[PDB]
Amino acid sequence: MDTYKLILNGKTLKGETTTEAVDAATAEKVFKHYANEHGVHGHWTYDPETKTFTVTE
Repeated sequence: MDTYKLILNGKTLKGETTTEAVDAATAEKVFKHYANEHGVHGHWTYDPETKTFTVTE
């Protein structure tokens, strides 16, 4: 297991959350929904060194 982080770099929301997941693609799915729930929609990147996804508006 590991901890993954999502940074939301949104037009109105700057935010973070984390999730524990078995792999990156599992965290990704969790995060894609999370971002939509929070109305942040845009460009996705993933950085394996800090196990961090960023979604940028």
